[PDB]
Amino acid sequence: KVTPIVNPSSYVCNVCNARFSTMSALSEHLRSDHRPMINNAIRSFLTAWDDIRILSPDVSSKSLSAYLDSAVANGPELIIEDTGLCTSFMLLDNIPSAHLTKELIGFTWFMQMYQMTPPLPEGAVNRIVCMTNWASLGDEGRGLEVRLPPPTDSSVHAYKTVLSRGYIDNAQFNPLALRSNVLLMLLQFTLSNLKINKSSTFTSDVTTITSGRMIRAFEGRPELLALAYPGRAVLPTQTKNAQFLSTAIADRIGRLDRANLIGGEVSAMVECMELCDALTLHIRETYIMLLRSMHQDPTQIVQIVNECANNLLNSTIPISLRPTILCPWFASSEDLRLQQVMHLVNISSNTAAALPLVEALSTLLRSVTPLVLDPTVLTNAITTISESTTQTISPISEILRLLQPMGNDYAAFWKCIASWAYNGLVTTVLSEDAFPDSSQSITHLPSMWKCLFLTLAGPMTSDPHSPVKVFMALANLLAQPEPIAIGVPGMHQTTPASQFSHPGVWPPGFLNPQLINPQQAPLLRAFAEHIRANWPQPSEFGYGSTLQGSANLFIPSNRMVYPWPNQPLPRLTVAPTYDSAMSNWISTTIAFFIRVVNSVNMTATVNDLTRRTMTGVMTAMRQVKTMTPFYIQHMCPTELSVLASVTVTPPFQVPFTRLVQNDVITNVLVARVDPAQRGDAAVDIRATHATFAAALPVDPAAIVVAMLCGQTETNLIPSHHYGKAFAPLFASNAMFTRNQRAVITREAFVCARSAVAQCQDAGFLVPRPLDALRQFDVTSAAAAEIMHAVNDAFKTAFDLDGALLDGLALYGDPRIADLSAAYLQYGGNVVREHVPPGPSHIHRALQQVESTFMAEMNLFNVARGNLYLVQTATNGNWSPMAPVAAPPFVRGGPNVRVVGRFGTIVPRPNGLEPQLIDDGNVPRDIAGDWVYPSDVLQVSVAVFRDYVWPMVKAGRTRVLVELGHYVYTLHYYDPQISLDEAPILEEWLSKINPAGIPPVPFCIPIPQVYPCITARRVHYAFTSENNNDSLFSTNAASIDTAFGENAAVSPLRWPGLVDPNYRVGTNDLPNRITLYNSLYRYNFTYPTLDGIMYVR
Amino acid sequence: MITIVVIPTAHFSWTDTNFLNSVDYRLTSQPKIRDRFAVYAPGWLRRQLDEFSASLTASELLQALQTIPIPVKREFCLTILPSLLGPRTFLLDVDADRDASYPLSVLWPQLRALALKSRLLLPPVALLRRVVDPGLKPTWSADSDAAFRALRLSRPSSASKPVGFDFSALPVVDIICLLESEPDDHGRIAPGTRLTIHSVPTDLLTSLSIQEGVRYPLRQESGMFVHWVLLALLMSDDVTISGTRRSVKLETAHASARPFVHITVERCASARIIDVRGSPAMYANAVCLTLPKGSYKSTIIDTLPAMFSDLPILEQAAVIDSDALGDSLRPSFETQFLERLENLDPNLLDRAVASILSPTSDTSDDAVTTVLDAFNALYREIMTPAQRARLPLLTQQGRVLAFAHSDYELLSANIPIQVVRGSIPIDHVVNLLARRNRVGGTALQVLLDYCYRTQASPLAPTPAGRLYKQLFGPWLMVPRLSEPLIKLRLVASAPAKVLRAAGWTIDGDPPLEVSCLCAYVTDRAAATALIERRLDSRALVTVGGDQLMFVEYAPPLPLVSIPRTFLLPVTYVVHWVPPQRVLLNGGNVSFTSGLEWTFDD
Amino acid sequence: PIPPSAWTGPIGNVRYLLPSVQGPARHLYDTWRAAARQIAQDPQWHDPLNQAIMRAQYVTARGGSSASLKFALKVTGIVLPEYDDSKVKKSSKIYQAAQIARIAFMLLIAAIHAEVTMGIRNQVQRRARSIMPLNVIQQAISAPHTLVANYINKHMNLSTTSGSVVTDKVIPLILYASTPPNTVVNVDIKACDASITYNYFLSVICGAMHEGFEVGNADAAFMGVPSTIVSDRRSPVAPYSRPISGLQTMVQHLADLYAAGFRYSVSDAFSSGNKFSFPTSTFPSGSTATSTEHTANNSTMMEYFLNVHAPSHVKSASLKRILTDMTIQRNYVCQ
Ligand SMILES: [Zn+2]
Repeated sequence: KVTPIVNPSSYVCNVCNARFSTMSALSEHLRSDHRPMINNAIRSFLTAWDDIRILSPDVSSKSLSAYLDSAVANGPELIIEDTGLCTSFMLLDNIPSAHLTKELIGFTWFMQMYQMTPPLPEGAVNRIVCMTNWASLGDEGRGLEVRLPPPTDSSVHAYKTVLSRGYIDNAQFNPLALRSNVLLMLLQFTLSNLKINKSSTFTSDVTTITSGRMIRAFEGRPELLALAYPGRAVLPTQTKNAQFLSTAIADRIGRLDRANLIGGEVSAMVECMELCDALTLHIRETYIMLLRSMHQDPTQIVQIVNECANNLLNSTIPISLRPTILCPWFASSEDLRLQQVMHLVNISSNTAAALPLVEALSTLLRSVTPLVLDPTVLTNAITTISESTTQTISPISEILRLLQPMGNDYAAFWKCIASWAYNGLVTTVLSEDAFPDSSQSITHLPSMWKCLFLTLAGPMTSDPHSPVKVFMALANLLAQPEPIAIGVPGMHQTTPASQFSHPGVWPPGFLNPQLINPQQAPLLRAFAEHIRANWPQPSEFGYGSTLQGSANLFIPSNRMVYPWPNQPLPRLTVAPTYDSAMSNWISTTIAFFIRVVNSVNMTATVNDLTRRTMTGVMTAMRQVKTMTPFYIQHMCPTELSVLASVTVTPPFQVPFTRLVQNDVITNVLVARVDPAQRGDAAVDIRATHATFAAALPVDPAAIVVAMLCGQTETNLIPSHHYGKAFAPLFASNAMFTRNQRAVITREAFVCARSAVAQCQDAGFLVPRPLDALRQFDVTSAAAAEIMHAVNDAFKTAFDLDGALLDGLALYGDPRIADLSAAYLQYGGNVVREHVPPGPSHIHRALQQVESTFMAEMNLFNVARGNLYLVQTATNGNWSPMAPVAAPPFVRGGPNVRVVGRFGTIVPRPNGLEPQLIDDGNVPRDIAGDWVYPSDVLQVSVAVFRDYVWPMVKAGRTRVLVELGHYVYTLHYYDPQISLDEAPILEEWLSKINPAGIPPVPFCIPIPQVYPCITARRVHYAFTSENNNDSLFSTNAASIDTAFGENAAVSPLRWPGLVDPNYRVGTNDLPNRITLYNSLYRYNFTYPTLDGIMYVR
Repeated sequence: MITIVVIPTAHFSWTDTNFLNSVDYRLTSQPKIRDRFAVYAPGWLRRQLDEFSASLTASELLQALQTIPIPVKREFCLTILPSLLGPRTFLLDVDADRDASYPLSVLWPQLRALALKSRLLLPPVALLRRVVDPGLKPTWSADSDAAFRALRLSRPSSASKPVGFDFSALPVVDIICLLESEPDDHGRIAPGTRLTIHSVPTDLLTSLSIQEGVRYPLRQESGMFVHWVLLALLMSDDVTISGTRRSVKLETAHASARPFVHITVERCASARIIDVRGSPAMYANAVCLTLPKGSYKSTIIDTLPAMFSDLPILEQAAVIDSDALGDSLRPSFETQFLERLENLDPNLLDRAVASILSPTSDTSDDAVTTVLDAFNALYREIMTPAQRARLPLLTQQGRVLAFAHSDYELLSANIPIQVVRGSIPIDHVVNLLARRNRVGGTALQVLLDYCYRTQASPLAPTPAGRLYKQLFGPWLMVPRLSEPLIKLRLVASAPAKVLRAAGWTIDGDPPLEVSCLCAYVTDRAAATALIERRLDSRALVTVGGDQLMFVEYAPPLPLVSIPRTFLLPVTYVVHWVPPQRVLLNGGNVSFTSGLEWTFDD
Repeated sequence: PIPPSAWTGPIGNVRYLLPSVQGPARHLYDTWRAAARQIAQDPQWHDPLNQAIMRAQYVTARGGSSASLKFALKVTGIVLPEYDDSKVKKSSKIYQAAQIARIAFMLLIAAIHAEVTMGIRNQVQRRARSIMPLNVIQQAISAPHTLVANYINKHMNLSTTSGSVVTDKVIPLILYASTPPNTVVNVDIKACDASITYNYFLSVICGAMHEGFEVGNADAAFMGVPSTIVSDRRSPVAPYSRPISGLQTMVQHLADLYAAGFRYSVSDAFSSGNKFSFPTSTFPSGSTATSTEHTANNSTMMEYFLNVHAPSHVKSASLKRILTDMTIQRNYVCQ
C-alpha cells in the first residue's frame, strides 16, 4: 500500500476503544493498563528505561579495563576543524506572530515577504537556548553534543545524565543530584566544542550592502550567510529587529587583518568578526593553546627522531620556510608518566600483563638482531674432545643430553633480554625443573653440569635472588663434603635451592665469605669468592630524546639501567672479543669448575681419565669464540635503546642490584588511591599499594647455547645493520601515537578527578564555582557513575578505543583518585615516586564554563532563586521571570514561618482550623506567610495539596518554596482569552514524588502588538530572583509591542556590533556572554612525517 | 591525480560488477561523475596478495606495498593498494566494518591511525563533490544534487548491459534518520536524536517510495511503528547515534514518555553494494534464525509479502514459526508452564518477575534458578522429543525458513539445519510487555524469555538483517526490474516401477517428475549454460501416504552453488509438477533421484 | 548453567567470561587461558619440522572418513582430480591432503562447514560403517584446541608416547592402589564425549583460548592462517576493529564449528539404504589427539573439586580434614 504522509490524528488503544489526540497520551494509557508485586516491576521497567542517550553511567561494565597493543595504536581525533561559525547559542523563536489571533495589515513585517531570510528571529517570544553546533558545518562533529529544547518544552532530559534513571521518572529532574547533572552537561558542552576554527573563503562584498568588505563567503549555504552577519541586514520597515540593527556599525564585519606570509600560499591566520559567543571562542582558543602544547617545530623533531634512533638513521629536513605546520605529537615527560601508571592500573597485576609486554619487544628484538645463533659450534667444540669409549659414563654424551631442546627454543634467550626493560613488572626466574635435585651428589654427573648451566645463566635472568640460587645449587650438591651454616632454621643446606627466594634466607657465608672456613669448606668459600667478585656491574644508558621526554617512573627520564657494563655501538667490522664482563663471567666459572673437577672430592670417586674429559669439555667451552659476549656489551644496548620507544609501551624499569642485601627489590608497587584521604599515611607500603607478581621460568640450558654459542656475519657493520633494520619502523608518525594518547589520558584524568571532587564536599584542591547548587548523594557509587560518565565522554569526544580511566574504579572508590608508584627494598627503602597530573588545558576550560554558567544559569533553562506561590489575580502585565516588585516575605521576616522536617498538619476538632508544625516543632496556623524547603514539600505533597494549597487559592496564605536552583518550563497563553493557572500548577504538584520534582510551570502572556482588551486572570507561580536572562527580544517583526514587556534586543549582548567604544579583542566573559566577537580562523596544513623529513 | 586508497568493507562485492559500485554506487549515477574516477584494482595483484598474506606479516606488508608507485590520467585514482599518505593522496572510511577475507584489510588500523593524525580519511559523500573537501557538510557545496540522493534508482542499467541480472549484488544505503518527537501547540519541537541505520537495502526504500529530506509519520493508530520503518530497522546491521559509535536498540511504542513520532530521512551516509552469496546462510534447503521473544518474525513473515503481493516471495505453509512448535502439542507448552510453576511456589514467581526485569541482576539463586530447572525439566520431557518428530517439517521440505527461540533445539534434537544467531536492533523485552491477551499473560512472557536466553549457547548474535538480505533482499529487485522474469525448477524424476509398487494410479510411460526447488532468471540465455548440465547432488524424495512429500539431498547443496543470476524464493514447498498425473496415493514410498534445473512453463 | 550476563561483549564470534562469576566454570576458564598463554610464548612453532609433525599426526593416526573437497569446490574452483589413474583409495588419508598442498588455508577455512564433513567416502551409499574422524583441514582449524589440551596434560600426564605405557605406568598404579594402606575411588566419567558441548564447555574454552592467545604478537600468522580483523564489541560505548593473530583467527572459526556441532553422516551397509547426516555435540571416541581434551578436563575439574568445591560444600567436619591436603599432583591420576 501507499506509505502514509501524515500521522493519525486519533490514536486507538485497541484494548478499550479510547481515542487519543497525542501519542504521548497513548504512551501513558498503554503503560497504565500493564499495572501486585508483579506489575510494579513491569511498570518500573517501562518507567526508567531509555537507551537513546549517549552516556551510560548506570551501565557499569565490570572489568572493562584490558590493555591491548591495538588500543593505544588507534590515536584520538584531535584535528577536527570547524569550517562554520563558532557559536553555541542559537536565537530560537518560540512563538511566531502568525500564531497571534488578531492580525491586521502592516503591524508585523516579515523578511520572508521580501524573499530574504532574517538575520535575527522574528516572532513574539525569542529565547536564547543552548544548542551546540547548530551552525557548525565543520567536518566530523565531536559525537556527544548537548541540544537543549526551548523553555516551552520540558528540558529535563539534558539534566538526567547521571544519578537519575532508575530513581526518578521521565517527567522529573533530580534536584538532589543537580550539581552532578549540570556539571556533566558542561563537560558535554565543552568536549562537543573542542574544534579548530578554519577560514573558509573570503570574497569582496560586490553589492551595495557593505560595498567592498571582505565578507565570509558562505558559498553553498546562503541560509547561514544571513545569520552570520547581522550587519548586512536589509531594514525595510521599522521592525523591532530593525530598531536594533540600525545601530549596527558598518565596519564590524568580515576579515580585518589577514596575517599572510607567502604570496600564493594560503594565509596563516585571518582575524575576522562574525556571529560567535564569547564562550565557545574561549573553548576554541584554549584548544589551539592545548594543540600548540604538543607541537614542536620541524628543526627540533628531527633531533627527536635521530636521538630516538640513536643517530644511526638517515633523516634529513629541508632548511626553508613552512607557514602552517601544526604537527601535534609531543606530550611532555610528565604526561607520559601519567599514562604509564594508567597503563599499569588498567592491567591485571599478575603475570597476565607483562607476558604480552615482553614478547612485544622480543618479536621486534629478534627481527632486527644481527646475532645469529648456530649451536653447531659448541657441539663441534665438545664432540672433538677425546674420550676412551670403554667407560660406562660418557661426559661428552651425558651433557649434550642436557643441552638440546627438540624445537628451536632459542627465543627464550630473547625474552630473557626483553625482560630487562620490564624488570618492574616481571622478574625472570631460573626454571625450577632445571635445578639439580637434593638427592644426587656431585659424583652424579648430569647434576653437576646443571650447576654449570645455572652458574653460566645466572646474570642473564633478572631475578634478584639469582646469585643465591646459583650459590646454593652447588652448596646443595656437596652438602656431605663441605658443610656451612644456612640462615634461619627450617632452611637447611639440602633445601633444594629454589626456596631461597627471600632476602632473609641468604646464608651468612654468602654475604661474607670470611664466615666460611677454608679449613672446613675450601671449595665452597671460593664460590662465594667467585660470585661476589665476578657478578656483573649494573650499568645504565639513555634512550629516546630529552625533548620528547619519557615514561620512566623510578629511573631518571630518558635513561635505562642494564645488568651489564655496556659500551657504545661500533661502526667498523666486529669480532668476538674476550674483554667483556660476559667473558669475565664465563671464563671464571670454567676456571672455577676446573677446580671443582680437579678437587679432592671428585678425585676419590671419578676416574682420572674421565676426569680429564670433563676438564677438556669445559676448557673447550671456555675457548669457544662466540659473539654474545660482544653482543650484550656493545650491540644489544643500542637496540634496547631504540626499541624502547617504538614498542607500544615504554620500559618500566626498577634499578638492578648486584648482591646487596639491603637493596633487593622485594615488591614493585602501584596504587590507585593515595594514603592521605583514607587514613593510611604511616602504615607499610605493601598495604597501601598494589603489587606486580609476575615471573618467567627461563630455562638455563637454552641460555648457555645462546650465550656460549652465538655468531654473526663476518663483515658486519653494526651501524649499517641497525640503520637498515630500524628504517621501516621510524618512517611513520605512528611512533608518536602514545604522546597523543598521554595528553588525552591526562586531560581525561584531571577533568574526571575534578568532576568527582566538584560533586563531593571539599575534596581535592579544586575550585568549586558550582557549590551553590544542590548535591546530596556524595557516595562512592554515586561518584562512580560520575567518573564512568566522564570516561564515557572522552572515549566519545576523541572517539578513541583504549582503556583510559578504567580501573581507577577497580577498588570501587573513585572519590580518591591519585596515582602513586613505589618499590620496597629489603633494607627498608620505601621510595614512593608518585606522579601528579600536569598543567592541563581542558580543566582550565571547563572551569571557565562553570564560572560563566553561574552568571547565566537562565540561559541553560535553569532558574535560580526561590519560588513564590501567592494568588495574584491581575489584568495587566504579568512577568514571573522578572518580578518588578520587591519579593515578599523573605525567610526570617516579620511573622514568616518555616515548616519542620516532616511537613505535618495536625487536625483540630470542632471547627478549629488545622495547625501546621513549623521548624520549632510548634503547631502554628495555616493562614499567613510560609517558607517550605524543597525536600519537605517532596514528602508532604499530599498534605500540601489537600490542606494548605486550597488556602493559597483562597488568597489567605502565601507559601515560599525554598529551593536553590531549578529547571523552569515556561507556558504561554493568549491574554485575550481567560486563564487560571491552577490546572497548570496542580499538574506540577501531582507529579512531585519524594524522589524528584518536575520543572516549574510559569505562565507568561504573549506580548501583543495591539492595545487590546485583556481578560482578568489568576496566577499563582512566580519567582524571586530576576530569572529572565534568556529572553532575547520580546517581539520582533512587529513595529512596537503594546501589552507585554518592551524587552527589545539588548545591546549588552552585542558590544561587537553596536557599541562604538568596542575595542577588538574584549569580552565580559565571567559575566554575560557577548554574541558577536572578533576571533581568529586558521589554515593549518597537517603534514605527515614524509611532509617534514626524508627517510631512506 | 588525487589517489584515494580504499580498503574494502565487510561484504564487499568482488563479483562480476564494477569496483566503483561496491564501494559507493553513487559514483556510477551520472556519466560526468563516473568519468571522474580512474580505478586501479587489478586481478593479478588480487591473486598475489592472497598467497603472500600468511607469509609476510602486516607491519612490513605495508612496507612492501608503499614502495610501489603508479604501476608499470583522470581526476581521481581509486586504488586498491596503500601508498605514502601525503597531502595529494588520501584514504576513505565507510564507517563500516572491514572484512576478514581480504588480505590488506588487517592493514586498516595502521592506515587509519596515520589518516587521523593528518586529516586524510574522507567520508564517501566527499567523492561526489567537485573538489576534495574532507568531511561532511562543507561551506561551499549545497549537498543537494541528485547524485547525493542515493534513495533513487540512480540508473544502474544502460546500453552496456550484462548477460543476466545479478541477484547476489545488492544496493545498500547507510541512512541517517532524525527521530523527531511530538510537536507543541505551536509549531515547535525538541531537537530529537539522529540515528544511523547502517545496512538497509535501498530497494526497500524505492519500492516503498520515499524521498529524503521530507518528514514521515513514524506511528500507526495502534502505537506500533509503520511497516516502512519497521522493515528498515530489522533489515539493518546496527543502529547508532550518528555522531558517535555506540549501538542502540529502540522500543516500539509506549515504553518512553515523550515518544518519537516523526522521521525526516536526511542523509545517505554510504551507498555500498553488498553481496548476497557468502551469506550467514550456506545451505539451500534450510536455515534457522534464533531470535529472542519479542522479535518481529511475524512482521517479515506476513506483512512484507503483504506489501509485495504481486510477486511470490515465500510460501506461508513452508515457513516455521518458533512459537508454533510449542503450540504443536495438544496441551500448549505455555499452558503446561503455567501448570508447572503454579504447583510448586507462587512466591518465587512474585520475585522472579523483579529479578529478570531488574536493571542490575543479582545472583538470584532462589527465584530464577527454581524457574529454569523447572523449565528445563519441562523442556527435556516434551520439547526435545517433539522436535525430533518435527525434523521433517524443519529441514526436509524444498526450502524452509525455520525460526527458533534458542540455539538448543536445533542442536540438542540433532536436526540437520544451519543455525544463525540473530539479534535485531529492537528491544524485544518491551515487545513482550507491548503484546497482550496471551495464554500466560505478560508475566509468563518475560519468565520464559529469560529461560530461552539462558538456554541459548553463548556466541555472538549476528545481525539478523544480514540473513534477511539473503532471503528478502533480491526480492526487492523485481519491482525495479523492467523485465518480467521467467520460472525455473528442479527435477527429481521417479520411475513408474517404484510408483506402482505400493499402488498409484498414474497414467503414462515417461517417468513422473517433481519440483524440488524453483528459481527465477531475468532472461533465458543465462540459464542455458546451466540447464544443460545436471547437478552433482543426489536427492532422495520422501513421499508421504497423505498429500505431503519431502525432499532430501545426499550431498547438501551449497547456497553458493547456484549462480549469481538466480532468484530463488525465501521458502518453498515440494509439489508434483503434474498434480493430475497422480491418483490413488495409498502409502508412503521414497526414492532416490538426481537433479536437473529446467524451465517451467 | 552460566548466565548470559556472565559473558562479555563479543570479540568476533567468541565472548570472554566475566570475572564476576566464580563457580567451577571460572577455574575451567582460567586453566585453559593460562595454558593458552604458554603457546603464544612458546617458540616451538614457526619451526619447519614441528609443523611437519602435526600435519603427519592427522594423516597417519586415523584412517579418515570423507572427501569434503568435493563439497569445498563451492567457493574455490578446483580441478578435482579423481585419481582413478593411480588406483589409490579415496579416503581422507591420501585423497584430501594431497589436494590441500595447492590451496592455502585462508581461502579454505572461511568455508569449511560441511554436512558430509565425516562418515563415509564422498558417496551416500557404500559398504563402510559411519566412523569418527573428520576433515584434515577442519582438524587443522582444530589444531590449537589440541595444543592447549596438550599443555594441560604435559605437566600432569607424562605419557611420553611409548609403546609400553600400560605395562609401565598403569599396571603398578593398579597394584599400588587396592593395597591395604590406601583405599581408592576409581572415578569413571561415562559418555564424556557426549558431555562436552558448546552450551557449557566449548564456549568457555574458546573464550579462554582467545583471551589466552591475546598474549604474544597480535600480528603473527600460524600454520598458514594469517592475522585478521576482528570486530570488538566488549565496550558498549567503544566498539572497534582489532587485529588478531592467526592463532586467534582459528578460534574464531572453531567457535563457529563447535556451536553448529559435529555432522555425523550414517551410511551403514546393514540397514537397506538409510542415510542421513545430522549434527551432535559428541566428540569422536578413539581419536587420542582429541580425547586428550577429556584428559585435559579430567584433572582440571577434579582439581576444583578437591580444593575449592568439596572443602566448602561437604557437611562432614571430619572429611574436611582429609580434603584439605588432597592434591591432584599426589592423589589423583587421570587418562
Ligand atoms: Zn486500554
